Amino acid sequence: TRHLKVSNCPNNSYALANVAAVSPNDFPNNIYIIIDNLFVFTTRHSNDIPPGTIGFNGNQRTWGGWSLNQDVQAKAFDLFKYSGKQSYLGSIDIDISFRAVFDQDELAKQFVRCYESQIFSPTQYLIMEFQGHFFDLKIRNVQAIDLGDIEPTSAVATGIETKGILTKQTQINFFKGR
Ligand SMILES: *[C@H]1CC(=O)N(CC)C1=O
Ligand SMILES: *[C@H]1CC(=O)N(CC)C1=O
Repeated sequence: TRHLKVSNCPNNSYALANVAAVSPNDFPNNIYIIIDNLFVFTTRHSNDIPPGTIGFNGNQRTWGGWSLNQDVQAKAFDLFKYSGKQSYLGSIDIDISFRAVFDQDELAKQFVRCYESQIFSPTQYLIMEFQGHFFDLKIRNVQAIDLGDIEPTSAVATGIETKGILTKQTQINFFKGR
């Protein structure tokens, strides 16, 4: 369990990849970590981030309710341990809007391309680039499933407690924001 200070990470290599920028000596690269017992992100090493700090873009900070320099608690995250079999995303509904032509199929491809294997949960706020434009994505709801079942046993979830891994078979539903 690490204690890290939140810093802004606007560089597009990170800001568009929806990752938690960490120092190589705080966490290994590309693993799941959970912040403040609620927010799960995939890690990404950065040599330009002070050991003891963790970088997030504006949307991720808004989601966690973290202000700059705010101390935060981070721990390696084990999805199985957390939710057992109901660990994969069967579907995910996203509220999408232009950052401060609507193609559902293309937006979905880009989403899987950029975030496959990442964990998502309702309420999660992230930034995604699509054909030269930046968009704010808010995960509205999720449908967690056990890949072993021919159909979901659980209902569509709206709470941040339900977390699931994005796969190439996850149905992605976008909603032209407001
Ligand atoms: C966050 C992580 C990183 O290395 N950068 C570039 C300076 C960020 O924006
Ligand atoms: C966002 C979109 C994408 O494909 N990447 C890298 C694989 C991003 O960072």
